[PDB]
Amino acid sequence: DIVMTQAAFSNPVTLGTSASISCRSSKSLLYSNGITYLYWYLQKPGQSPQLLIYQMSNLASGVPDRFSSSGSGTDFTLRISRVEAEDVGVYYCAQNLEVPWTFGGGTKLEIKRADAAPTVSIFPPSSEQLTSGGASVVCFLNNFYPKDINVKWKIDGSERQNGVLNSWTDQDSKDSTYSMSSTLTLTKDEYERHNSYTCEATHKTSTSPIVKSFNRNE
Ligand SMILES: CO[C@@H]1O[C@H](CO)[C@@H](O[C@@H]2O[C@H](CO)[C@H](O)[C@H](O)[C@H]2O)[C@H](O[C@@H]2O[C@@H](C)[C@@H](O)[C@@H](O)[C@@H]2O)[C@H]1NC(C)=O
Repeated sequence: DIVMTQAAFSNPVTLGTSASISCRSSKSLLYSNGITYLYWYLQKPGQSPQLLIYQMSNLASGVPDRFSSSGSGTDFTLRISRVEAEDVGVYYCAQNLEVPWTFGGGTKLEIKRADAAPTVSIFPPSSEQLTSGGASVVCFLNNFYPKDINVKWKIDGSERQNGVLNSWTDQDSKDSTYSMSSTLTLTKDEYERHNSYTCEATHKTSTSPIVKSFNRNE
């Protein structure tokens, strides 16, 4: 079978400038009839893949001329002109010169927007979770860029790393920001043995961490 190779990540692209997604095939995709059997699909965050370009030079319905594909029989690039925030997602190349259809690994397009610092919220366990015996503490960091960010938990002044897990959203379709939750998972019993709960978010927008704290007994 034919192998389609593409890089997982792109250089972050500025709104209004040009993005390029590369793809290469293990065999030429140019058939003796003059058609190159290359396709481009876009998978947007939370959605199924959808066709952008078919057989190199055809624009799928409702796709603007901003998208264009060119290349040889083996080396291809998708060009996206005047990229908009809603262009974010994973771009897949594909071939059906031969059976079976095969797909590249996908390349994520990232929007390079101006840095933005996170808005930080801390959430003590609710009475409902406590009734269940659980005491997850959540620190939410909302609408920041770029994606890389560090959260530190302090419990009564001592750093806590065990039981802490971080998870991000995808880049937002409109404001091109990320959000992430840091969750400290504790039992009610563990939770009720300390008073002060702090999360500290370190991001490149500042040298000072943004710090949120609460006291369990308030
Ligand atoms: C080995 O030949 C290729 O086989 C693939 C998979 O069967 C064909 O793709 C399917 O074609 C049928 C129609 O024959 C339907 O369109 C399916 O949805 C396709 O998955 C290749 O056929 C080419 O590509 C299709 C999208 C059509 O445009 C078709 O006319 C083309 O020939 C077929 N490719 C070649 C080089 O023969």
